Amino acid sequence: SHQLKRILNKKSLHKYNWDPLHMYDPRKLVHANRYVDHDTYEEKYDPHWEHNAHLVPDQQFYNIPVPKEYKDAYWWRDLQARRVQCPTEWVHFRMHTKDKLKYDFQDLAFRKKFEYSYEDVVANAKDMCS
Amino acid sequence: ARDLESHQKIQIAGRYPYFSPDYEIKPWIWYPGDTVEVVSGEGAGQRGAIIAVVKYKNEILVQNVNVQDVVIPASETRPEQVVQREHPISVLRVRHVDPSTNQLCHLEIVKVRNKETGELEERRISLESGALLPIPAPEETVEAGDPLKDTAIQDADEETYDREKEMPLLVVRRLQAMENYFVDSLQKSHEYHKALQMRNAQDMQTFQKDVL
Amino acid sequence: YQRGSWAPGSKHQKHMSLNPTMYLYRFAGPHGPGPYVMKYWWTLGCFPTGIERPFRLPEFLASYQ
Amino acid sequence: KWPAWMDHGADGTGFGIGLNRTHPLSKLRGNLRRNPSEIPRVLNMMIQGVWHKSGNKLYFRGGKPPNPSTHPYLTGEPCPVYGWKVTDPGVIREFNLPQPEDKTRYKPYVALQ
Amino acid sequence: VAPWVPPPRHDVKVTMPPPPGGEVGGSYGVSTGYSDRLARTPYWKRMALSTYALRMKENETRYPMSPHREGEYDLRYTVT
Amino acid sequence: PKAGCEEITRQGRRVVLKPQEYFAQHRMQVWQMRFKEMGPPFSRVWVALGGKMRRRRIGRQIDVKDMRYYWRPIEPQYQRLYMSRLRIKDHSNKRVQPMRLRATNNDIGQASSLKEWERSSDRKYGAALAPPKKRDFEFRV
Amino acid sequence: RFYRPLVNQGINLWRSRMGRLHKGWTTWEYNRDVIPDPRPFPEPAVNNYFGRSRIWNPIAGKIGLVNRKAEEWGWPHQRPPPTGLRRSPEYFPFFFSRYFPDVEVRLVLDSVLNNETTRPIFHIPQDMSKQELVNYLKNIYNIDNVVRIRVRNMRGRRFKNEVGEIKSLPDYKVAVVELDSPVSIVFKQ
RNA sequence: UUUAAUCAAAGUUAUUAUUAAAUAAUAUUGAUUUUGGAUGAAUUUAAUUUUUAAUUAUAUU
RNA sequence: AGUUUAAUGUUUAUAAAUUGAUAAUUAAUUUGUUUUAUUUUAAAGUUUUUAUGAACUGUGAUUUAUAGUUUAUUAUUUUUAGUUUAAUGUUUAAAUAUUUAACUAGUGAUGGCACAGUUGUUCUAUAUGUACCUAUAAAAAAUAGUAAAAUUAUUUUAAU
RNA sequence: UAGAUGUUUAAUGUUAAUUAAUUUAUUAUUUUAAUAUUUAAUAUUUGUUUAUACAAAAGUAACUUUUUUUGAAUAUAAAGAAUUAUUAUUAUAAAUAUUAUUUUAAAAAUAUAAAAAUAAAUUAUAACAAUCUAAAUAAAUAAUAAAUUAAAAUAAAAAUUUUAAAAAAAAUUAAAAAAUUAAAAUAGGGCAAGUCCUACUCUCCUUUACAAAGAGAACGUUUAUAUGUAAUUGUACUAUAUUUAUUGAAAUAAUAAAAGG
Repeated sequence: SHQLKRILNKKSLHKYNWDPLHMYDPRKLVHANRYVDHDTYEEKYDPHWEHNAHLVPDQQFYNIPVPKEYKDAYWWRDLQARRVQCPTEWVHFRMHTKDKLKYDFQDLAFRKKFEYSYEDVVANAKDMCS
Repeated sequence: ARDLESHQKIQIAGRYPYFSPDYEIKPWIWYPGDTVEVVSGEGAGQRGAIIAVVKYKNEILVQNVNVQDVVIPASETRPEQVVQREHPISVLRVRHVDPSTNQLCHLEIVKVRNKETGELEERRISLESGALLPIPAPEETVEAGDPLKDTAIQDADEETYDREKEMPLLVVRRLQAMENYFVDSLQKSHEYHKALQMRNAQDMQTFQKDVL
Repeated sequence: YQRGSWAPGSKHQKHMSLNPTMYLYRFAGPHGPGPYVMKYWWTLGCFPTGIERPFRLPEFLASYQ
Repeated sequence: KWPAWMDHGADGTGFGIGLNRTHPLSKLRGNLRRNPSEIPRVLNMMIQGVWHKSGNKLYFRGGKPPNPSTHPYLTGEPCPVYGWKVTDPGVIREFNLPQPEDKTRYKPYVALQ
Repeated sequence: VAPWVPPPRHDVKVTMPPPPGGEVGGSYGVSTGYSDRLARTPYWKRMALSTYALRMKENETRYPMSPHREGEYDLRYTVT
Repeated sequence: PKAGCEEITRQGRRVVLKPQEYFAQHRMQVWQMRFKEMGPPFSRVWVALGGKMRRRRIGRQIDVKDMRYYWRPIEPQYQRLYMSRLRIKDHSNKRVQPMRLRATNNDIGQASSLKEWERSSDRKYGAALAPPKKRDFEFRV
Repeated sequence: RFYRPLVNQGINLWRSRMGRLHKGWTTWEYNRDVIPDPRPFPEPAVNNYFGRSRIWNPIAGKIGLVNRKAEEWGWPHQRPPPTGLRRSPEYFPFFFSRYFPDVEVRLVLDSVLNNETTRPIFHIPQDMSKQELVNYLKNIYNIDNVVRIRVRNMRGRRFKNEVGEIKSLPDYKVAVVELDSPVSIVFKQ
């Protein structure tokens, strides 16, 4: 028991398991709105299909292309993919101070904006001779 | 596991100070055989050549300077033996006997070529006179080795590595594994997707029928 | 309760509610290890409470080194 | 989710009960996991053990806590016929390295002149 | 973790950054728009792929109104 | 705290500058309607309206010898009691005078006339006393 | 500006009415916003105990993998090995194990001294099972007369150095290998 | 050997240290070793409110 | 170790008031490069926000007969090493211990599971919920505004 | 002697512009946390003899090399009242192991415990006997303003008397008794108000409500409305009025706070 006080405090490995979708399996929508050729009985190639495709993110698969018309069932797993995978309270330090202005924050994506180097800002202000 | 008393560390930090990170002197300019004189403390001003250097401690063993009697306690075989021996003195209190000016002279490893320097570089420059110095090498053991367990230098020089019959074999042992899981990653790509495209190819059939 | 001081080597009485002690059999007083807590330091190895730590160094620099 | 003989008895007096680690290459399903959900169970096998109703503690009787990490990898399931039906020799690291001594041997050390 | 962070909503313009979310369908909460592709694209490039007639057609202003949400004020220029 | 101990090893809260009070707290609204301080400095008297206040039944047959509406100065003790709340703006300074009851134009001026305000164009020169600017006619919310 | 709360009841002094209680803790004063420390102080998550009951922490760390990432493949620089190879017997860390084993089978010289013993004893690591040991005697030392191997997983030995700092010798296992033939060691005498 | 019994405590000690606290505007996915271990849901903390975001005056109401 | 009301007004340089209001003016006559931040110490009942607690003592639900005895009775009257009381103990072998003192006879119960503080159990004692029921834990201020108690500096120069 | 008619510290003090004699004016009676006494020549300790069952949780101050199985992996001793302490921690199994801790050469009180008298086991008994020294070793506890006393008599102060005054003549030491000294302006009656208590007719802010409106009211909600005391509260022409109707009650048997004897 003596040990259990100062070993149960170790922070176990964390990650952002984002919401699984049982009722709306987005993988079986690569077979939606696919013209089937008559004699062959198979999905003839629709070159227009991949452009009405709203690529849905996923944790086991890179992105799953869905036809636009069924995209609205996957608006959460979109807002869960943009969100910085950390809890905010660990990346809070990028939100309260004056790095609030130098950081993207759409959908709580606590990611950095582009910053000029210190050597570029030198040349980019001397070439204006100011 | 427990710490020590406050007063206990205080005693143990002064004994073994080099346990700090980078206790050595940032450039190492003191070497065995250097001609150095002490400066301050006990016997300020004696001259004697270095014989050994304890680098990690910033100290020096110098002939005839700071000599003490190293008592040698012994077991029942030998009696109590005493032996005189000069002691490690800190390099912070000694400076070099310049082979020309015989005065104070700092000594910096220097770079850049002056008069046909072999590596185009001096190795220890005196500031006052300017006659440089070399930086020798510490000695490796000459009489080390077990002939019953030491592979001679030639059995360590027999290059058996023909990379044209093993590396072409490694890339097969690797590529077989990659080509396996990838096509094995086509199970769910097939054992799950084939069922869906059936509900499509079963729809064209039941769509062909209805019109008729 | 708590008539003397708060250190474990204090002088007057105490109580286990206000000043709960760890049961330390015999530790060193404020003036150094008497000849009673050293009967362990040369037999048990460490002071008998277990809490103190056996700095056996300067003897090692006495005999071995 | 793992072979239930690791959890309850595969026999009358609880032969299989314990924590088991499996080499990451064999398809033998183990029970040791360090998910937080599974730790209040994994720790009890270390600090308490198991009290089979037969009246014999199985995984941990005496004092020293077993070490769930260094347990040798899993190699089978216990049948009522043998101690173990060994199911995958792919875990057993049978040291299949031969050695000659005939030509151009290589002493463990090397020499310098 | 997230393999393939999705792209912004409407980065169709080549010079000006995309509008904030919600306006184009997203989550309200920022009054700016930042296309990392637009910033990392250098200036000589960003001016290359456009012409003056076009630059004056995506710097276009709707200041009292929103160019995407009809009848709605520019939620880039509102209080929140 | 001695040098280092569990009371300083760890880190309780920390304390920062205390915000001030309203600068003119001690001219409480309850006096700015009762009294008016009159007279030259070194003769400031605090007069308050004089006379009875009871609201009788429908009697009050004389309205002419009714309350004469005279200001009569309050009791000498209480003037020192209230004024005591006014001096404590800067105690220990024989120099300064009591802060007056009602504001004066130099007080309303000196307040926003420091160097630190020299660029605050709006609210300078008592903008908060003038009637507001005629707002725009295409104004809307 | 904030304007401090005010606590000098007198000529007005009627907090009973509009006066909302401002006894609510003074957040403004402590405004130094760095968290205090929890009054029951959570100990460091390092295990201090070192005796014979040293248990193994199940909780899976974070930096543990991020160091086993960079030690099977340079993590921040080199790209991840394809999973078909990563989960294969050709993944280097597993590759260097079927052709380059690294074990330490330290027989106690104390056991087979001048005496003659048909049961030697080995300080084998804790990962090695019974079979894994027999296949290690028969293939590397050609000792192929084992009958039964017992197992005594023993915790490594503690000790305190001259200062008195707790140290330990890596855990091992005692495997009483039942040999077929009495083996000894002819100590030169 | 006799002490009749009593009566006093003033003013110096070795051999080793560089730590705390405040101050500084340039870091940041949780301090205390190797996840899941079935290949899957364990390792999810999101919602317009003085919030680790901290406010240059004395007037008017 | 130990307690906080700025003992000072030097050149740019200028600071008056008055009606209940509009307003009115011999509003007589000062001061100030604009002076602002401070207000003992210790200290009761309390409040408040979150939290925790059935290893204690409280009441379920699974135990369906390892003991001696009276009466025919399977009830029994009992047995009673389980049941509401009196001395010693008095920092005691115990932060409630040993003996004294008041009735019931397990085919219905030792914990399974369960409850929790502006409230549980409740055989309804405002008894008991881990050795002070003001329950415990954490953070805080109105809390001697209270015959409360403290408040660090000899040799002085005005009185009642 | 010495400024003065008496309560807001004196300082270049080894010039924080120094370097060998600074010989630095510096200390808060008590609330602090460390040490040192006094209780203390002490209280309590004190190891020469008894009758043996098994689990688990329980610890891990911890060691192991020596035979766990023929199961692979795993693990085989140790407590809890703070303790090496009043103690068979007993779910189970049990029945002829001498199976391994208890000082002292005195006396009283006490404490346990003990032959005889005003058919039973009892009495009370504060009756013999019996057990409990000392010294040696070890050592705590509460308590502590100090005395220059302290025997003994004897008067003096809103006073209750700690002192002081006259008059005496009071020696050490150990032991044992507790007479005096070191632990509350109280107990009991008789009265009157108050809190507690019950009770509603009339009092206030309850919320939980119910009905009402609203939607062709399958229900979910938002306004307007007086119900229970739900339930907490509280209720003694210049004059000459006015600031109180605004919940009402009960030996409410006990508490509290007063007076009175």
